[PDB]
Amino acid sequence: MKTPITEAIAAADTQGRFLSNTELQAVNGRFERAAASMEAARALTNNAQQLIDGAANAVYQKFPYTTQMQGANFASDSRGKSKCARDIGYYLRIITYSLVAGGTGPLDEYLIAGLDEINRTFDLSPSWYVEALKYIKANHGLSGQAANEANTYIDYAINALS
Amino acid sequence: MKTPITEAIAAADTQGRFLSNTELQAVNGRFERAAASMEAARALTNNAQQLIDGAANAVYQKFPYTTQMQGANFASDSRGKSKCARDIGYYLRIITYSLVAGGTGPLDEYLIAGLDEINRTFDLSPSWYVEALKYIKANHGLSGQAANEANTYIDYAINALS
Amino acid sequence: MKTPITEAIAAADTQGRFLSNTELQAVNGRFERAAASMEAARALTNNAQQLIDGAANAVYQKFPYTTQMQGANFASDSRGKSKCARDIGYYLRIITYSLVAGGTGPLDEYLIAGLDEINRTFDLSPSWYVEALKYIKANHGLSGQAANEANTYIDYAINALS
Amino acid sequence: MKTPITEAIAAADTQGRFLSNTELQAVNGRFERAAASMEAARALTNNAQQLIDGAANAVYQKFPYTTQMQGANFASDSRGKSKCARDIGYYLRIITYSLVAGGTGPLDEYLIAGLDEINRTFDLSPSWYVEALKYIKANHGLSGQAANEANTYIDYAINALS
Amino acid sequence: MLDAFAKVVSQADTKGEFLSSAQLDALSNVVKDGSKRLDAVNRMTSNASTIVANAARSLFEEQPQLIQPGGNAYTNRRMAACLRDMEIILRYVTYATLAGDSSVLDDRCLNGLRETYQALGVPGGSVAAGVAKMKDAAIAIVNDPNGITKGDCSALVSEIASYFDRAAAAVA
Amino acid sequence: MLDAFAKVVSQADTKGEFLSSAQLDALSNVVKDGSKRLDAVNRMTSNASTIVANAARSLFEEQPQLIQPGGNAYTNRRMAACLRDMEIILRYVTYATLAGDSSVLDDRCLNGLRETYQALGVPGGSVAAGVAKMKDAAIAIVNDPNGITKGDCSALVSEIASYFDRAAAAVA
Amino acid sequence: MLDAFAKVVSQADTKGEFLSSAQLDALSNVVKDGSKRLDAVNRMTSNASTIVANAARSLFEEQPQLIQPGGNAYTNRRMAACLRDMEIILRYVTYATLAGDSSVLDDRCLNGLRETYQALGVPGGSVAAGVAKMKDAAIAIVNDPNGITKGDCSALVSEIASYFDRAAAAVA
Amino acid sequence: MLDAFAKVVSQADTKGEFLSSAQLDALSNVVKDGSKRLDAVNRMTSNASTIVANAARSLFEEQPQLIQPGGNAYTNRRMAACLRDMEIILRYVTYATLAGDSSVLDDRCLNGLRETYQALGVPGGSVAAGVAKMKDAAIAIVNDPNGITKGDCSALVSEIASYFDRAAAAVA
Ligand SMILES: *[C@@H](C)[C@H]1/C(=C/c2[nH]c(/C=C3N=C(/C=C4\NC(=O)C(CC)=C4C)C(C)=C\3CCC(=O)O)c(CCC(=O)O)c2C)NC(=O)[C@@H]1C
Ligand SMILES: *[C@@H](C)[C@H]1/C(=C/c2[nH]c(/C=C3N=C(/C=C4\NC(=O)C(CC)=C4C)C(C)=C\3CCC(=O)O)c(CCC(=O)O)c2C)NC(=O)[C@@H]1C
Ligand SMILES: *[C@H](C)[C@H]1/C(=C/c2[nH]c(/C=C3N=C(/C=C4\NC(=O)C(CC)=C4C)C(C)=C\3CCC(=O)O)c(CCC(=O)O)c2C)NC(=O)[C@@H]1C
Ligand SMILES: *[C@H](C)[C@H]1/C(=C/c2[nH]c(/C=C3N=C(/C=C4\NC(=O)C(CC)=C4C)C(C)=C\3CCC(=O)O)c(CCC(=O)O)c2C)NC(=O)[C@@H]1C
Ligand SMILES: *[C@H](C)[C@H]1/C(=C/c2[nH]c(/C=C3N=C(/C=C4\NC(=O)C(CC)=C4C)C(C)=C\3CCC(=O)O)c(CCC(=O)O)c2C)NC(=O)[C@@H]1C
Ligand SMILES: *[C@H](C)[C@H]1/C(=C/c2[nH]c(/C=C3N=C(/C=C4\NC(=O)C(CC)=C4C)C(C)=C\3CCC(=O)O)c(CCC(=O)O)c2C)NC(=O)[C@@H]1C
Ligand SMILES: *[C@H](C)[C@H]1/C(=C/c2[nH]c(/C=C3N=C(/C=C4\NC(=O)C(CC)=C4C)C(C)=C\3CCC(=O)O)c(CCC(=O)O)c2C)NC(=O)[C@@H]1C
Ligand SMILES: *[C@H](C)[C@H]1/C(=C/c2[nH]c(/C=C3N=C(/C=C4\NC(=O)C(CC)=C4C)C(C)=C\3CCC(=O)O)c(CCC(=O)O)c2C)NC(=O)[C@@H]1C
Ligand SMILES: *[C@H](C)[C@H]1/C(=C/c2[nH]c(/C=C3N=C(/C=C4\NC(=O)C(CC)=C4C)C(C)=C\3CCC(=O)O)c(CCC(=O)O)c2C)NC(=O)[C@@H]1C
Ligand SMILES: *[C@H](C)[C@H]1/C(=C/c2[nH]c(/C=C3N=C(/C=C4\NC(=O)C(CC)=C4C)C(C)=C\3CCC(=O)O)c(CCC(=O)O)c2C)NC(=O)[C@@H]1C
Ligand SMILES: *[C@H](C)[C@H]1/C(=C/c2[nH]c(/C=C3N=C(/C=C4\NC(=O)C(CC)=C4C)C(C)=C\3CCC(=O)O)c(CCC(=O)O)c2C)NC(=O)[C@@H]1C
Ligand SMILES: *[C@H](C)[C@H]1/C(=C/c2[nH]c(/C=C3N=C(/C=C4\NC(=O)C(CC)=C4C)C(C)=C\3CCC(=O)O)c(CCC(=O)O)c2C)NC(=O)[C@@H]1C
Repeated sequence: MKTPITEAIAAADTQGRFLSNTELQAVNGRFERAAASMEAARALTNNAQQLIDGAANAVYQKFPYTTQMQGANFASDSRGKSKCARDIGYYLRIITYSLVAGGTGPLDEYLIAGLDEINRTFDLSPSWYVEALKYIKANHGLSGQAANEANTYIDYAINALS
Repeated sequence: MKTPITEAIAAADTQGRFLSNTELQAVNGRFERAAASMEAARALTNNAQQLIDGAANAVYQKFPYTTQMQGANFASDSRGKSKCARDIGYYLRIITYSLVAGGTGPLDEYLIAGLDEINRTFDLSPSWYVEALKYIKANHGLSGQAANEANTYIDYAINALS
Repeated sequence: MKTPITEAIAAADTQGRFLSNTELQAVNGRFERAAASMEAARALTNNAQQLIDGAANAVYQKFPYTTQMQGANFASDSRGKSKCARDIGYYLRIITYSLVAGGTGPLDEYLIAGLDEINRTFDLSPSWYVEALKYIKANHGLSGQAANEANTYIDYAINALS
Repeated sequence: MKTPITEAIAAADTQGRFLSNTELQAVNGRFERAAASMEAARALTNNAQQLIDGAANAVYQKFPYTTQMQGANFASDSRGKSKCARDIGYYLRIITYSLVAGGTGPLDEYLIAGLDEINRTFDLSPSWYVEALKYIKANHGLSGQAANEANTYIDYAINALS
Repeated sequence: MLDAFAKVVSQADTKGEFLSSAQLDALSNVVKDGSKRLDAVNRMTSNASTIVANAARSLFEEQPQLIQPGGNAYTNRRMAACLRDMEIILRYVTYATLAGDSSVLDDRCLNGLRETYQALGVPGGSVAAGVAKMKDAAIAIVNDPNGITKGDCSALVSEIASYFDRAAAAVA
Repeated sequence: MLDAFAKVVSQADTKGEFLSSAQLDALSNVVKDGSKRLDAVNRMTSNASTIVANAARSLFEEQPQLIQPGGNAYTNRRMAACLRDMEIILRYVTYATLAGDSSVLDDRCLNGLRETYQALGVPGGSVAAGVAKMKDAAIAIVNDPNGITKGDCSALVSEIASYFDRAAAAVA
Repeated sequence: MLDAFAKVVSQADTKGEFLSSAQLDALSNVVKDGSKRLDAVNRMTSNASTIVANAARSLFEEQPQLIQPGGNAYTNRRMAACLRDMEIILRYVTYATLAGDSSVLDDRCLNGLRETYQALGVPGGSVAAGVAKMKDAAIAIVNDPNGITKGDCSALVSEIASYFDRAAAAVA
Repeated sequence: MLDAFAKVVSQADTKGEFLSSAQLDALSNVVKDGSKRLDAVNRMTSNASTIVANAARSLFEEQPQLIQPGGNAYTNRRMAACLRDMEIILRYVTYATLAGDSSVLDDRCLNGLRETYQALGVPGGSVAAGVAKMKDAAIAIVNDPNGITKGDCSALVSEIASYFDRAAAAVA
């Protein structure tokens, strides 16, 4: 899959040559960032349940009709609320995938591809998930560069919905 | 000019997009190494005269005929010795260019291109300049990553001669 | 293989015609030169051992570090000196091949092809072999056109190293 | 003009290189034969009038009707006999051109091109000129390689008529 | 294109000289501010929509005829084109910011842009005003002290403002 | 191809679960050995000629008929191709060393190499011998404590040795 | 293709040795017969029509049904193709005579000639007959002592005869 | 292109005349000096690097600004280009020397070269000086009495010098 390391190796192999100092400079930039990336991925994975439930509740408070109107696509009953939390879990899960991989690869392949027609078919508003990702971004309890790494990929998923 | 920064910007521009997270990761890898690269460039520029004169004398001791035999391609007189020190100054100067830029660009453009034609025409043995570079590499006085940076670009100029 | 005679025959056959007076003029030029070429090839083959050993010794005297420094690529010990003489023998052997063939064919096919990466991989300086060929050229004991034929192909190998 | 020398120079120029050893071998083959070629050209030019008049008379004896029958394409009067001697002079002149140049170039350009159209239009039997050339070949008085050179270019003009 | 290092090296190669201690100090300053440079570029990028929006809003309040019938920014086609141009100029500004040299912005964006606007009927002065409001919005986003290690970014900020002013002058 | 992180991510996506603490720990360990991984790749790359030369030398000392008339490595044409093969295998081992995963080495170099080698009549056992000689020469260069910060690289060296053993076993 | 010298050089390169005195002597002998070799080629070339005519004449005297209605050489189309075949074989024999080696004759003319001749239904035995007639006519022309320096050409003539026998045996 | 023989033959064909005894004598002189001509061409060729080097050195001592910063021969790119031009002119001089006629040098090298230099900013006078120093170096190498049968080459040497002077005048 497309990661900064496999990208550098692919460029070197295409020209049938060893990795250059510039490619080794780029891989070092990834290995430096990877510490913050791993801390963010560890935090989001550990606090998955609290972040998921808080994100769903933030969407319900923001768009109250999602818990009031009937219809299978809404979250008025227990089945809908559980589907919502499952969805938000899917988003956060693939976000940690990307934090581990050091690139958007997993988000592009596992989440964004076909996401627009899934949401369109089942009448799921993208602004719901944008709000859930906004909550996770403001409640992951990270600081410094680990917060910046998390925010980079959370914003990447937000922009894919907009 | 080709530098790691201009390469990343050119990649983003050809796709008409802002710089991605992976491109910024690569630029960070260059900025991280740039402190050690700038250290090497400063040490080589301050000790330029001492390193140049030492490299020339290293060549004269390794290839004794270059100070003995008559001939315009040899350093058996004052004129030849000035030309030899000048050439070594050219090599080291362009090596500091590459350390400053963060890539082999200046070495490729300002030194290596046409170098084999110059050496062949004027009967300058490339082994002479390999030996001068080997002395500068063994006696620049640097340590740690500043030495590693200086070594990679001196080794690059050595390989261009082989 | 590419010899002046097979070159003339190939040009005639490509146009499906007998050899012209001009092609027969060129082949005569080869047959005239072939007497000096054969004398040179006979001399270098007979005095192979003395020429090889003298060439190796001329390289050792010219570049004294080749017999002083340790390292498998140098000739400090008996194994290195024997490898050096074997190499110089390879050069002279293929040079006599070219003198017999009346063209650079054997030198291009048996020696120069891949020579640059062989020397680069095993850290063998081309200027060593240039000096050995310079000795053989100055000590083959030929005169007139046989000396010129020998010098033509010795200089051809020298230029392939430069 | 196409000569062995201009052919070799054109070959070197199209590859943007100096002349090779094989090209110089070919040019030597032309210079070696040029002494005999120049001998033939001198003998044919000095004995031009005697060879021309003898060749014409050889044709009149071999094809007796050419001096008997009326007709403008025949040599039964003074005008026709002058035209016939002139034509044979043309053939021999251009043959000396080719001997001087060292190749069939002048014969190809100055004589053979259009020759069949000229002979057909004016009803000049090519067998007449084959016979005149056969006389000049049998009676030029040359020996050795000068005769061989003259013969090859006279035979070339004969073959162009057949 | 040139960055700050390649520009200095190209001037030194023409003079045939080693880098002076002045040039070595200047580039060491650029290298020590490299992390701030990344923060600046990443903040302008992550907030490109906000920077364009704040700029367009202030431009349309100042020149309301742009968004009224017959305005050069009226209709969906001209509005989308206008926003695309603002994002384009910002994109090239972030190039020059990461590079430390305006060469990429001058060559691949500003060169001949004035003539392009005068041919299309686009108000160059209005574009220059919009670019200036992009500058103020981008600087405010870059200089936001929240969620970032405190420090002086004033030299960088002056550099970024110079790239914006360069962009504005090429169309005014 | 996959690096160390993409392999774990791809297996967790197949299972549809978050990554466990054991997987996070293993990948965090790879990250903490990042500078050591770069040193190994940089040392194996800049000494690639020395590595191939040392392995070729020892192979030709043990099987001297390879550089004797009739040998599969005799003549300029076959010796240069032998050295080219050595460089290629070492190049792909450095790819795997950087990636932390042998996927690139197996897919693009080792797959079908024995079948081709058998077709060209190249002694696959001698190639596997020279590959094992590269391992010794490459690991000695990697493990050189000169001019480098002292530390334990045994896990990295064992990983690199496994890549060389994979290449050797693919042609043996 | 190979000439006399390339064949010896290629075999010595396979053995990896210098050329012996016996090989140097044999190739020096070829060089001393160089002017004689050129005479043979020049005489076989400039008399190529006479050679083909003499061989064809004697072949059609011995096998008169070839130029009789129904014959494989009757009609203008087949007679011209027969003469063209004669010229081609003689042309390649002169190639071999100049090269001092039959490699060009075997590779580019004789290889697969019997199979084609059998396909087109051309009597291969009659072709081999005419080829042997060319040999007699060509050798008589080569051996003509008129207008040439007297000397022994028996080795050269025997070599040329061997080339004609190779062609004859390739279709017989 | 024309050589000495083709030039004489082309003039005679236009006049429609046999060659005079003057022209036949002149060409017999060229043929008798053919071996010296080959020696001259082969000596200039084998020593092309030395001839260029000696010429460039003397030119750069005479005009030191060429190899100083801002000089037209400074930097690796302009130096390699300058040396390439010197070798080019020498190459075409050796063509005219073997041919005995300057037609190839005039047509395929000198024609329009002046205009090419004035467009590229190359000092035509400096090139003409360099070509003159090539002449002196080549003549010295051609007239070297060591390792060659003694004899008078003065006519040839005058011819070669005329080709060099021709080359110099086309750019001065
Ligand atoms: C000026 C814009 C503001 C400012 C910047 C600032 N940051 C630091 C600290 C850091 N900034 C980074 C940025 C990155 N490294 C990367 O690889 C990437 C892209 C993937 C980015 C965006 C980093 C790594 C650091 C160090 C860790 C930390 O958080 O401290 C400083 C002080 C340290 C320094 O100068 O290097 C400053 C000044 N601070 C302000 O107050 C300005 C508004
Ligand atoms: C003028 C440049 C110098 C000079 C020349 C010179 N040489 C001879 C002798 C010979 N030169 C050759 C040259 C060649 N024949 C070839 O086929 C080739 C290329 C493959 C070359 C280069 C030959 C064959 C000879 C004859 C053998 C011999 O060595 O004598 C002479 C005198 C004989 C003659 O003119 O033909 C001269 C004058 N000598 C000088 O002193 C000038 C400096
Ligand atoms: C939560 C923010 C809001 C919400 C959620 C909701 N979702 C459904 C059903 C589905 N959600 C998905 C999404 C995905 N499936 C995948 O494989 C991936 C890739 C990781 C994604 C993003 C899909 C496909 C469905 C339909 C099929 C299924 O049930 O799995 C419902 C029920 C809708 C229905 O018609 O069944 C709900 C309620 N709705 C709200 O009101 C919340 C605010
Ligand atoms: C010193 C190691 C040995 C040595 C040096 C030497 N050089 C010359 C002349 C030249 N050196 C160059 C090299 C360059 N010029 C460039 O622009 C560049 C790229 C930056 C390079 C690498 C060139 C072009 C020349 C010739 C032109 C000139 O003078 O500048 C000499 C004199 C040679 C002569 O024939 O004039 C010498 C002696 N020789 C030794 O023996 C030293 C060991
Ligand atoms: C002698 C001038 C210097 C010298 C010689 C030396 N060579 C080696 C090893 C090798 N030489 C070759 C060259 C060839 N092999 C071929 O098939 C051909 C084509 C004809 C050539 C030109 C090669 C391939 C090797 C390495 C493999 C082998 O041993 O056969 C050594 C030992 C180096 C080593 O690492 O084993 C030496 C010492 N070194 C000097 O110092 C002399 C001045
Ligand atoms: C002499 C062997 C027999 C002969 C000759 C004859 N020729 C003519 C007229 C012409 N001859 C030519 C030939 C050439 N003109 C060229 O430029 C060239 C190339 C160098 C050649 C070969 C031409 C063109 C003519 C016609 C134009 C002219 O007069 O020049 C005649 C008179 C024919 C007429 O109709 O006027 C004759 C008699 N005829 C014999 O019987 C001789 C045996
Ligand atoms: C917005 C603040 C102002 C404005 C802009 C506007 N532009 C167009 C059309 C074009 N804009 C460009 C600019 C670029 N394209 C590039 O590729 C680059 C460099 C990377 C630049 C700088 C171009 C080329 C055009 C041509 C047509 C197009 O749409 O691409 C319009 C529409 C014009 C029309 O009549 O349709 C507008 C409105 N208009 C305003 O009022 C603002 C002041
Ligand atoms: C040297 C260690 C041994 C040896 C090697 C040898 N190989 C050939 C020919 C080939 N080797 C390859 C291998 C690759 N090409 C690639 O692109 C890749 C990576 C995807 C690999 C692994 C191939 C394809 C060939 C055939 C095509 C070619 O030659 O380039 C030779 C020459 C064989 C010959 O000339 O007939 C040799 C000598 N032989 C030994 O004896 C050493 C043990
Ligand atoms: C194991 C192979 C040997 C070893 C390695 C080692 N290195 C460190 C520290 C560092 N290694 C590097 C190397 C690079 N960074 C890059 O960006 C690049 C390519 C452009 C390279 C080649 C760096 C920068 C460091 C940090 C600074 C330093 O010099 O220490 C350690 C210490 C622990 C750590 O991981 O940092 C070790 C162990 N040392 C040995 O003894 C092993 C033989
Ligand atoms: C004449 C001695 C005998 C004879 C010959 C004959 N051949 C054909 C047809 C062909 N001959 C060839 C031979 C070659 N073509 C080449 O290029 C080469 C060298 C590489 C050779 C040796 C070929 C290819 C053909 C078929 C294609 C063609 O005709 O060009 C014929 C005509 C057969 C027909 O018309 O059906 C004849 C007569 N036949 C005899 O009887 C003589 C004994
Ligand atoms: C054997 C076929 C007959 C024979 C040949 C013979 N020739 C010589 C001498 C020479 N032959 C040539 C021929 C050429 N040189 C060329 O460049 C060309 C093509 C352009 C040809 C055709 C030459 C120049 C000579 C030297 C001068 C001379 O005429 O003698 C000999 C004598 C020994 C020798 O090899 O020189 C012989 C024997 N003579 C016979 O009787 C055989 C029938
Ligand atoms: C060297 C003594 C002087 C000098 C030369 C110089 N030339 C260039 C560029 C060019 N030279 C040529 C000449 C030819 N190319 C051909 O193919 C032929 C005929 C076969 C000729 C005569 C050409 C076409 C060029 C154009 C560009 C190129 O490099 O090919 C330069 C570089 C110019 C630049 O600005 O890069 C130089 C330096 N300069 C001196 O100072 C010497 C006096």
